[PDB]
Parts: sequence; structure tokens; C-alpha cells
Amino acid sequence: KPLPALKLALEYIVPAMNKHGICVVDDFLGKETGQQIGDEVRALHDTGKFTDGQDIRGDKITWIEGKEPGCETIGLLMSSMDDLIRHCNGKLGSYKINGRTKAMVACYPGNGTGYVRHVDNPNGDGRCVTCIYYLNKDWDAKVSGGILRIFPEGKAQFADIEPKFDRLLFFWSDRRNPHEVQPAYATRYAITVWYFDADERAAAKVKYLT
Amino acid sequence: XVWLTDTWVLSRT
Ligand SMILES: O=C(O)CNC(=O)C(=O)O
Ligand SMILES: [Mn+2]
Repeated sequence: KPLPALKLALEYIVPAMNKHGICVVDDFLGKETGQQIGDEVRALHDTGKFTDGQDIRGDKITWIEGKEPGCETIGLLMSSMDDLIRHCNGKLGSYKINGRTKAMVACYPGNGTGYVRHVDNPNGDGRCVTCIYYLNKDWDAKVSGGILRIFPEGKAQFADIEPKFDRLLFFWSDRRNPHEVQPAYATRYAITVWYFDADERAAAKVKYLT
Repeated sequence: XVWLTDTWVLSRT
């Protein structure tokens, strides 16, 4: 009953991303797996593993590789994301996607926290696609806010993305999609991975010193 | 199983 990943990628994600630069897949993993991911994320939060995401942003974050004890289902989510990008078979724009970040697990801990309008990759750092999975059971922005508002370039209207349970979102990471997280009034969780274009990443426009 | 192509949302199920 769920669309197979290969068909989902080729028949929907590829055409939607090339047409709109934004693509939402609802009901990505199903209730049982979405809930397990929630349990794993709440466990990370409750045992104090998050740090300040940073005013520009009021989220708390941690990075997950996917093999850590207690993170097996998050690892399943990450491999499911990777499978979708592989099935896209180079058809997302002209990018040569060969890598990605670890998963960024993020919490906006209610109390009106959010993220001011920003571009993920404004300086050519190689990130081409942002992939976010939301895991907020019964989230309703009418009560709890927390909408992701995207302002796609060339378009007059904005795109509001509620951080709905089991919702997968893709969007170009570059200046085409400035976006903001509106104030959140309940605990809002999301997991993001960014995918890299091989060539842009190799141009080393950003040097990280330590 | 229906994508309204002027939109950017689809349910997988
Ligand atoms: O959580 C969201 O919906 C969006 N998050 C971000 O814009 C980010 O962390 O860069
Ligand atoms: Mn962002």
C-alpha cells in the first residue's frame, strides 16, 4: 500500500523537485516506525544529549551517525533517505550527489522558539538538497505553531510546511529557498540530512578551522 | 495515489 521507493522517487520526487524546488512526502515510514523514531529522539532528549543549536535559532541539536546504540530506527530513516536519493539516479537538477551529512536531530522546545529566515547554503559549501523528517505526533500548527515557511525565489507566494508526523520534505539548499521556522509552542522535533554535490563540495569554498 | 502537479505534497499511502 505504500508506494515503492523507486516509483516514489522517479515518478514524484524527481518531477516535483525539478518543477517546484520543494517536495513533501507524507506517510513516509508509517505509524509504527515513525513512533519508534519518536521514542528514540525523546530518549536522546530526555537523557540530555542535545546542545544549543545556536538570536538566530532557538533549537537544541545533536548529530547522529545512525549506528549508535538506541538509534537503530534513526539509522533506518537515514538509509531510507539515502535509498530515495540513489533512486533519483542523478535526475535532481544537474547535481552529482555523492555524500551527505550526519543526521541533525533538532528540538524547538516550545516557548516561541524558532529560526529566523535564512538560506541553508548561501556560500557554496556543497550542500545541494536538504532532507527533513518530522516526527511530531498529532502536531497541529493552529495550536502549536512551528510552521516551516519557505520563500522560493521567482515566486510571489510562500510555501507553508507544517512539521507533521511522518512527513518527509526535500528542498534545494541554495539561495532559491530562503526559509524560516515560525515560533513553536510545543516540543517540535525534526531530523535533517543535507546531501552534497561532489564538485561543489570539492571546491572547498569553506575552510573549517578548529 | 494522485499528485496534483501544481502542488508539492503527496501521501505515500
Ligand atoms: O526544522 C525545520 O523545519 C527547518 N529547520 C531549519 O531551517 C534548519 O535547521 O536549518
Ligand atoms: Mn534551514
